[PDB]
Amino acid sequence: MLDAFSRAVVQADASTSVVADMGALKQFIAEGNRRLDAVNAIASNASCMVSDAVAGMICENQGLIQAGGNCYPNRRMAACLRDAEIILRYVTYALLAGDASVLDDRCLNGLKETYAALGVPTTSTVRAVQIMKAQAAAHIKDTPSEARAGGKLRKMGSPVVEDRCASLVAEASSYFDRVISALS
Amino acid sequence: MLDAFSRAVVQADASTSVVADMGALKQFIAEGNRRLDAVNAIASNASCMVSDAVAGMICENQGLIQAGGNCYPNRRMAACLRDAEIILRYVTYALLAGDASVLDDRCLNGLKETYAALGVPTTSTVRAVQIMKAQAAAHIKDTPSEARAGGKLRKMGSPVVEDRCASLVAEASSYFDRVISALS
Amino acid sequence: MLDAFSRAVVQADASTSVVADMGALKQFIAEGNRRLDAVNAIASNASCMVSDAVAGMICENQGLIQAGGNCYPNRRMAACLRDAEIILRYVTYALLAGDASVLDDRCLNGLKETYAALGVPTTSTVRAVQIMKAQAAAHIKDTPSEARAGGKLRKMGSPVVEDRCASLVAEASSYFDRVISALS
Amino acid sequence: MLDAFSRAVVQADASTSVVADMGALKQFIAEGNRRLDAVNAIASNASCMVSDAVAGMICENQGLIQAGGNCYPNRRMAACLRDAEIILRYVTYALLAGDASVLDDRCLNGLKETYAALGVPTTSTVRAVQIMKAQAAAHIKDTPSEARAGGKLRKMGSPVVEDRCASLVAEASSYFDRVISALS
Amino acid sequence: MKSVVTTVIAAADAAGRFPSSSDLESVQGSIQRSAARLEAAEKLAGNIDAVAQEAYNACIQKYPYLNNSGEANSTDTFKAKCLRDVKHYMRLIQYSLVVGGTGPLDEWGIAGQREVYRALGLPTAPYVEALSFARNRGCAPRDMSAQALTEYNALLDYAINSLS
Amino acid sequence: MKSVVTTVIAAADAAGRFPSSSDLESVQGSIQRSAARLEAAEKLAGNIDAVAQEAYNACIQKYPYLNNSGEANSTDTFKAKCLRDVKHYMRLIQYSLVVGGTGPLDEWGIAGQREVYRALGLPTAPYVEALSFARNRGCAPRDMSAQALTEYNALLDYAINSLS
Amino acid sequence: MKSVVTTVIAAADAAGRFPSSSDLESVQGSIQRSAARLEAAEKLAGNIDAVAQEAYNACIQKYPYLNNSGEANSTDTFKAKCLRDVKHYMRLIQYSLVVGGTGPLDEWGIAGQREVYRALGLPTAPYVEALSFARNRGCAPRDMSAQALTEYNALLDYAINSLS
Amino acid sequence: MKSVVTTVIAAADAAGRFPSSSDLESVQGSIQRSAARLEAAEKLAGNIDAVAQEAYNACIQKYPYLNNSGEANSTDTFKAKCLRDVKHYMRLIQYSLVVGGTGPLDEWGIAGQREVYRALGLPTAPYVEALSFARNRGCAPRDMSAQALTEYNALLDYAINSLS
Ligand SMILES: *C(=C)C1=C(C)[C@@H](Cc2[nH]c(/C=C3N=C(/C=C4\NC(=O)[C@H](C)[C@H]4[C@@H](*)C)C(C)=C\3CCC(=O)O)c(CCC(=O)O)c2C)NC1=O
Ligand SMILES: *C(=C)C1=C(C)[C@@H](Cc2[nH]c(/C=C3N=C(/C=C4\NC(=O)[C@H](C)[C@H]4[C@@H](*)C)C(C)=C\3CCC(=O)O)c(CCC(=O)O)c2C)NC1=O
Ligand SMILES: *C(=C)C1=C(C)[C@@H](Cc2[nH]c(/C=C3N=C(/C=C4\NC(=O)[C@H](C)[C@H]4[C@@H](*)C)C(C)=C\3CCC(=O)O)c(CCC(=O)O)c2C)NC1=O
Ligand SMILES: *C(=C)C1=C(C)[C@@H](Cc2[nH]c(/C=C3N=C(/C=C4\NC(=O)[C@H](C)[C@H]4[C@@H](*)C)C(C)=C\3CCC(=O)O)c(CCC(=O)O)c2C)NC1=O
Ligand SMILES: *[C@@H](C)[C@H]1/C(=C/C2=NC(=C\c3[nH]c(C[C@H]4NC(=O)C(C=C)=C4C)c(C)c3CCC(=O)O)/C(CCC(=O)O)=C2C)NC(=O)[C@@H]1C
Ligand SMILES: *[C@@H](C)[C@H]1/C(=C/C2=NC(=C\c3[nH]c(C[C@H]4NC(=O)C(C=C)=C4C)c(C)c3CCC(=O)O)/C(CCC(=O)O)=C2C)NC(=O)[C@@H]1C
Ligand SMILES: *[C@@H](C)[C@H]1/C(=C/C2=NC(=C\c3[nH]c(C[C@H]4NC(=O)C(C=C)=C4C)c(C)c3CCC(=O)O)/C(CCC(=O)O)=C2C)NC(=O)[C@@H]1C
Ligand SMILES: *[C@H](C)[C@H]1/C(=C/C2=NC(=C\c3[nH]c(C[C@H]4NC(=O)C(C=C)=C4C)c(C)c3CCC(=O)O)/C(CCC(=O)O)=C2C)NC(=O)[C@@H]1C
Ligand SMILES: *[C@H](C)[C@H]1/C(=C/C2=NC(=C\c3[nH]c(C[C@H]4NC(=O)C(C=C)=C4C)c(C)c3CCC(=O)O)/C(CCC(=O)O)=C2C)NC(=O)[C@@H]1C
Ligand SMILES: *[C@H](C)[C@H]1/C(=C/C2=NC(=C\c3[nH]c(C[C@H]4NC(=O)C(C=C)=C4C)c(C)c3CCC(=O)O)/C(CCC(=O)O)=C2C)NC(=O)[C@@H]1C
Ligand SMILES: *[C@H](C)[C@H]1/C(=C/C2=NC(=C\c3[nH]c(C[C@H]4NC(=O)C(C=C)=C4C)c(C)c3CCC(=O)O)/C(CCC(=O)O)=C2C)NC(=O)[C@@H]1C
Ligand SMILES: *[C@H](C)[C@H]1/C(=C/C2=NC(=C\c3[nH]c(C[C@H]4NC(=O)C(C=C)=C4C)c(C)c3CCC(=O)O)/C(CCC(=O)O)=C2C)NC(=O)[C@@H]1C
Ligand SMILES: *[C@H](C)[C@H]1/C(=C/C2=NC(=C\c3[nH]c(C[C@H]4NC(=O)C(C=C)=C4C)c(C)c3CCC(=O)O)/C(CCC(=O)O)=C2C)NC(=O)[C@@H]1C
Ligand SMILES: *[C@H](C)[C@H]1/C(=C/C2=NC(=C\c3[nH]c(C[C@H]4NC(=O)C(C=C)=C4C)c(C)c3CCC(=O)O)/C(CCC(=O)O)=C2C)NC(=O)[C@@H]1C
Repeated sequence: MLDAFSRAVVQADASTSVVADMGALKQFIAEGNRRLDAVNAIASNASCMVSDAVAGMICENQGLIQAGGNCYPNRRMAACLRDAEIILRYVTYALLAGDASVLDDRCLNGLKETYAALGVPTTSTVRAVQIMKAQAAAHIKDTPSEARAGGKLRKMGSPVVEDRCASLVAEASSYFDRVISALS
Repeated sequence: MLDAFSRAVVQADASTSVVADMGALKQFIAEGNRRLDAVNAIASNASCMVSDAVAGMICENQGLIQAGGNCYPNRRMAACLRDAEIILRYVTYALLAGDASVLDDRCLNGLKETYAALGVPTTSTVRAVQIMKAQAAAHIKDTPSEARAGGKLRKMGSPVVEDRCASLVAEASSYFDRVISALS
Repeated sequence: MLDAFSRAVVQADASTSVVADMGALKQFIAEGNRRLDAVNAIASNASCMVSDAVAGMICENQGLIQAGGNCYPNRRMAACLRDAEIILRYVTYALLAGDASVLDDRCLNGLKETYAALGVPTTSTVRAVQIMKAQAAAHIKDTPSEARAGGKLRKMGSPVVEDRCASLVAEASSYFDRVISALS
Repeated sequence: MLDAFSRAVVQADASTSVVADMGALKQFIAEGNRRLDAVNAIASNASCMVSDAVAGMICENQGLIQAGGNCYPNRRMAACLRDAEIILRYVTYALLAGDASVLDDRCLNGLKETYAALGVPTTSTVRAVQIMKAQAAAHIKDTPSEARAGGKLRKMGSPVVEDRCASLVAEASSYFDRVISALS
Repeated sequence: MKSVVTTVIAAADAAGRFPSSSDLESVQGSIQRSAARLEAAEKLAGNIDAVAQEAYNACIQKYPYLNNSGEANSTDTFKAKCLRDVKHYMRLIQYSLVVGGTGPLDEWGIAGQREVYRALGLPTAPYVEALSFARNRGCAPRDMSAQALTEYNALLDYAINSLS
Repeated sequence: MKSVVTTVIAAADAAGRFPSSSDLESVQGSIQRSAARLEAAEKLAGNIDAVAQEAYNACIQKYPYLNNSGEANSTDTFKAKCLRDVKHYMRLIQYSLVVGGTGPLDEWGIAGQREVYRALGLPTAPYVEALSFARNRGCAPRDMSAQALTEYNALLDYAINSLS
Repeated sequence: MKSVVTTVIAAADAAGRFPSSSDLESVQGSIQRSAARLEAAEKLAGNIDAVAQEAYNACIQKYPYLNNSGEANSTDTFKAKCLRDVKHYMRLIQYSLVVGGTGPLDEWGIAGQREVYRALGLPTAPYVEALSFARNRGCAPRDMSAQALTEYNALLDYAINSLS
Repeated sequence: MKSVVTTVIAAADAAGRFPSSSDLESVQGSIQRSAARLEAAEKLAGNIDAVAQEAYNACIQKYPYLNNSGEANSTDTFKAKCLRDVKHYMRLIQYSLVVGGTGPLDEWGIAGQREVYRALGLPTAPYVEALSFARNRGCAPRDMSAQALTEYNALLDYAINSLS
């Protein structure tokens, strides 16, 4: 896999040149602590996220839990909860590395085809991914609602800035989007 | 794999319904001893069946045992003998189960492709399976001819009824037909 | 592995002679339904037996859940529960078969030395097995006390005879005693 | 494996107590940067050390490179150089972790046996290890002599203190001593 | 799916064997025992709603805290799904009675069940209590024959044990 | 040693399972069927010498060439071991009736038989002929009940197939 | 046991590598971060009984049914043990702060826990509740520094997720 | 490609873990240490031709025989390729400083090098001398901070050792 830095290294090597543009990387560094918070925010809330999202996917489409539904019977429900967790896990890897390659390589590569063979519904998988995308954004900004969380609400307590890390939220979202783009 | 009963269960679960009609199931039970005799009849004469069926495939097509023929030389003849037996074995499993799934999943799945890559002549294969089918039927009815058997004739000594297990003869034959069907 | 019948055959084959006494094998068959009830009695109550036996082993020896104790920390407690269940399971195999060999070959052989290498305490292991021996006897006789079971009481509903399957109880106990002999 | 800190936790767990004295641990942190230089000093000069140590073993015992000698022929010599580097590599792991367990568990365990079986001489190995012990100390203190290094002299250029990391020198030397001990 | 015949066929297949003595014998067992389990199977098929309703009722009566705010039997939806779940287990038992093996229960009920209930925060005690109720409820010859009840009960204990 | 019960036990153990519904049903199969096969085993135990003798006789009368110098029935020792061999198979068949599985015949007779007979230059047709005679010889109810004879014949045909 | 340094050493060993750049850098992280987690660890060590007491108190308050006869907080022995369990988790957390990796919590707390609670019929929700209370409880700078609290809360969330 | 973060990520994936405490700590080390090795990276980028030139000069000065008929520095092509080679290693070291792990140098410099130089009769000593000269050459604070020089030098020794 690559990280944000070895990515720049690969791009430079393509013309056998030294790395001279050391501004984006310096920037990456200066927001290093925020990145760590962003990752910590998702990982710490990963179980609540996964179950909320798959449950959210189901509550919007009861088809999934009826006869012939792809979350019926128990083992399929378990399998789906498992997959949701796997995708979230790789996305968080991508965010920690600040590069999508680990996600493309070890998770998304051949995923659509696998789901096609199994008859795992594309629409529904994408939805679950969309719900986690919205979850991750909220936790990174540290603005989750009590409305969506209830008694399981969690506050990260990171040093607040005005844009509440808008850049990292965009990055994280762009990884979930790679998932969605892959599954469709 | 499935059996006659879990096949019914699979069909009920498709509408998440309890299994209500046990009519075919009750009949399967009542003819249980018959089924055991019919499986005994085939298993007990398997070797004579396999050899007679492969030899008859051959005597009706001498090309198989000339240069370029798929039962030449010795190791190809051996391989064919083995295939005929493997096939018969999975047919007996199906007959004992009262369902073709084990035959389907473990023997017929991809058999066609396997034969096409090796150059195994479908036409001849079909003939060997046809002969086994005729043999099986006669042994289930316990009416093999001395004509086809000579000094190797066997009688099972099962309790005779009018139709001589007509329903089980048709079922057994349907598994042989599926073999032939799987080839295209 | 052997069963009660193949046990007779092995003994006969040691002098290359036919199995001549069957009356004792006839009696085995005579109590065949009984044996199936005895096994159902242990299998159907296995979880309650293991947790209760391991709990009793502990409540009689608190050292096991204190610092340095062999049921501390969690993974050690989990291992022990696992071992009690594994031992109980091979014991029911032996009772189903009417022969100790499966217990001897797959479970007890090497076990004493396995425990010595781990420092799994003999005295506590024996006691756990002792309790499961007492449980098993009561469930086979279908006379477990409310005192030991509380709200978890289970009654099997099998046809009662005067001796309440005394020879199967004695036989079951003999397998538990084999375990205790092997390990101490 | 364990490190300095999880070793402290293992000791606290023996009495199921919290870790209260962090004085030894705070110190380990306080000398953190030293530890890294010490490791850097060994790893950076590893190749010079290994060849110099094996060569030293041999120049002091010519029998190793004569007929029937354990550094004869080329593949024995190669094997020896390999073993010297393996040993150093695990010592460097232990110095990095502040704990000998990685060394004991992955390197030294069964080493005496292996050598005994192969006829690798204990005495010569010890002396090779003794030389590596001498080298690492000098490199940790950053006082290698031009007398022993010639053109290959390396200076690490770390901040100098009066004792030149004497406690790290002692610790590294204790790791080398463990090696020798396992062979004795 | 595990039954008498698929077990012996799988064993035979693994050793490359035709069905033989012990396989026909095993199947003879299915034949003999079918009357009892099919009896229980039919009784259950005709009355599963009532059977599941009272088992469900017993687990809520046992754990009224499930009715509290935020808890697993607190809303109308939650309530329907819990009763539904109790009926799922009983229907899989019905299937297992027909098959004469734990197959249907294993694959469509037990497999993955602990992961689902852990993820959704569903407590397993109420499942155990509904099934224990059902297990303790029957008596013969009232509800079915003694041998039918033995089959019915054995599969309930099997489901209970899988959760314990 | 393959029987009804060891087959289901081995399958349960491979899956780490307690005995369950399909395992008990299988053993019920053994209860049901044992009368027939124990009847055959008892008849064989009492008459094995006479049964072996004639099967032996039949194979030699079929292939007189075996009596020629150098051939496998030409000496007293050869004659004695050929009869003994036939009795071996019949004894193993007696063991398999008792066990209710092909175990005894598989392990003690069939395993290695082709290597042995090949090595010692023993033709297999006379083995098959002795067993085929024995398989065609019985009739019910003269020798035993129809189902006892079915069990007897199935193991003879099992042996025959293993040599064919 | 998993820590910063044991993780890079294991990766190094797997590729037969001496410690190199990225390995030393990783340990520099452990150096930079130790003040935070050791502050939390020190605070936790000094007040573990009060911290676990109020977590225990909070989970019993969430589930008063635990107090009813035959439930898991119903007796003096059960009560003491439930408090003890919370304190075990808090101590493993103190360990994991000292180590700077989840090692002690993984191996001595999480490993096997679901088997144990399932086998003894111990509901997991009270565990999650005690830990959640603990997770929400701290505030900086009152209790400790903001980075120390961050370290403390991550280990609590880690343990919570293991039961969820 | 090996860095601090790809190493902890690969280990986490091998165990199916989310990033945890020790993974975040590790990356904070990369945060801490970046200033030193990026300073080195920037200095090396600005001055790579000069650095490579004088290391190249030194190695030819050590081994003038390289200039003899048919030797590896004897023609204009060969001279140009030798300098290029020295430069290659320095650029790969610039990459490794940027990455904070030996990745770039491992994969594009070291892997295959011994095969290549063996095949083409290229002596390795001049490589080692070019890199050793450059290793002994820098001093702080003239060229860069002492900690930046430490990073620079560490990667030179790593390259050296890979040839030794
Ligand atoms: C079905 C009845 C149904 C649902 C289930 C639910 C699914 C859902 N959830 C969200 C949004 C979020 N969920 C979050 C999760 C959590 N918040 C926490 O604090 C804890 C740790 C965790 C577990 C509960 C978060 C943080 C969000 C972000 C939004 C917010 O905080 O308000 C959505 C919205 C997704 C979208 O944007 O499309 C949905 C659909 N909703 C249901 O209807
Ligand atoms: C080549 C010259 C040639 C053949 C070889 C032979 C092949 C063949 N065989 C049949 C039919 C049967 N063979 C049977 C086998 C046996 N019966 C026994 O009693 C013993 C145990 C066993 C081995 C000898 C049986 C039972 C039959 C069924 C017919 C019957 O019983 O009369 C066929 C006919 C297949 C068909 O109908 O399509 C053929 C072609 N025939 C050859 O020409
Ligand atoms: C610690 C304080 C402690 C215990 C825990 C307990 C352990 C223990 N249990 C028994 C005896 C039995 N336990 C049984 C188990 C069950 N009965 C049921 O109906 C359900 C299915 C199952 C789980 C609860 C049974 C059947 C018995 C047999 C005795 C009886 O009267 O039923 C003992 C006694 C064992 C012996 O005699 O050595 C012990 C020690 N006791 C504790 O002190
Ligand atoms: C055979 C004739 C023979 C030898 C070969 C040599 C072996 C030897 N070497 C030492 C001590 C050291 N060697 C060192 C190695 C190096 N220093 C460097 O700067 C480079 C990187 C590296 C390779 C050359 C070092 C640092 C030492 C420490 C001592 C010192 O610095 O002076 C010994 C002495 C071992 C001891 O002290 O017991 C020996 C024997 N000597 C030979 O006789
Ligand atoms: C078609 C297959 C046959 C045929 C079969 C019939 N068999 C009948 C009864 C029967 N068969 C057996 C043997 C079987 N049961 C076993 O358990 C085992 C091995 C474990 C085997 C091989 C038994 C025991 C019985 C019952 C005997 C009894 O009455 O006690 C039968 C009559 C019953 C029915 O009508 O179904 C038939 C017809 N008969 C035929 O005509 C063809 C040749
Ligand atoms: C000691 C174990 C018990 C006890 C047992 C008895 N059971 C008796 C009969 C019986 N049990 C069964 C069920 C069994 N057969 C099966 O095929 C299967 C599963 C596939 C099982 C579990 C049957 C079918 C029968 C026969 C019908 C009947 O008797 O009702 C029995 C009576 C026969 C005998 O004396 O051996 C006894 C005594 N009885 C006891 O007292 C303790 C509690
Ligand atoms: C004994 C081993 C040595 C020695 C070592 C000292 N090093 C000191 C400080 C220091 N070293 C480094 C480099 C180190 N830290 C890292 O993070 C990495 C790699 C990622 C490495 C290789 C740093 C950054 C520092 C701190 C800054 C500074 O002090 O300049 C040091 C002074 C601190 C202390 O006393 O512990 C010492 C003594 N010094 C010696 O005398 C022998 C030769
Ligand atoms: C959940 C939101 C979905 C859903 C998912 C299902 N997936 C099923 C099986 C399955 N999933 C994967 C992909 C997963 N494994 C990996 O290793 C990685 C990445 C590294 C991923 C994403 C595989 C390979 C498989 C097959 C093997 C297996 O069972 O794990 C599955 C079971 C299908 C079946 O067998 O019927 C389900 C239900 N299903 C849904 O309804 C929603 C949309
Ligand atoms: C005989 C009636 C045919 C015939 C058959 C040949 N088959 C040859 C190879 C072969 N067959 C199979 C399928 C078989 N193996 C299985 O595992 C199963 C089901 C579980 C089946 C049905 C395989 C996989 C192979 C390849 C491996 C092997 O050699 O055994 C074969 C040899 C071809 C060659 O190597 O040239 C022959 C001759 N040939 C005939 O002429 C008649 C029609
Ligand atoms: C419970 C009553 C005991 C107790 C048990 C423990 N056993 C531990 C490890 C262990 N146990 C076995 C034997 C088990 N594995 C098998 O495959 C079979 C039979 C087929 C049996 C009976 C093995 C081989 C092992 C070690 C490998 C493994 O864990 O799988 C154990 C953990 C020991 C440790 O790691 O320190 C415990 C605590 N301990 C008790 O206190 C009571 C007496
Ligand atoms: C034996 C005399 C028992 C006993 C039995 C009673 N059961 C009563 C009602 C009842 N039981 C069930 C469960 C039953 N129905 C089924 O369809 C199946 C399985 C397929 C089972 C196990 C139901 C659904 C009902 C309500 C409808 C009905 O009456 O059948 C009952 C009436 C009073 C009551 O409801 O409790 C009795 C007396 N009661 C006993 O005290 C002994 C131990
Ligand atoms: C049915 C009427 C048959 C038939 C039967 C005959 N068998 C005769 C003699 C005979 N058979 C056996 C084998 C038998 N004895 C056993 O102990 C067992 C199995 C354990 C078997 C299968 C023997 C050893 C003997 C000689 C001693 C005896 O008489 O029992 C027989 C007498 C005339 C003869 O020997 O051929 C008859 C008539 N014969 C038939 O034609 C129908 C088809
Ligand atoms: C920040 C203003 C919060 C807030 C904080 C309060 N905490 C109060 C008491 C309290 N907190 C703890 C947990 C703390 N002690 C520890 O040792 C550790 C970790 C090692 C932690 C996180 C304890 C044990 C106690 C009781 C003893 C004590 O006060 O020190 C507290 C007093 C009132 C109360 O008990 O609730 C406050 C106000 N409260 C808030 O509203 C914001 C969010
Ligand atoms: C410290 C006082 C040393 C010392 C240093 C000198 N270096 C001199 C020239 C020089 N050095 C380099 C390598 C340097 N430039 C880089 O860009 C990098 C890494 C990226 C390094 C290590 C170059 C290319 C040059 C030539 C251009 C220049 O002047 O910088 C130097 C001038 C005299 C000379 O050329 O030798 C000094 C004094 N000299 C010492 O005596 C102590 C040990």
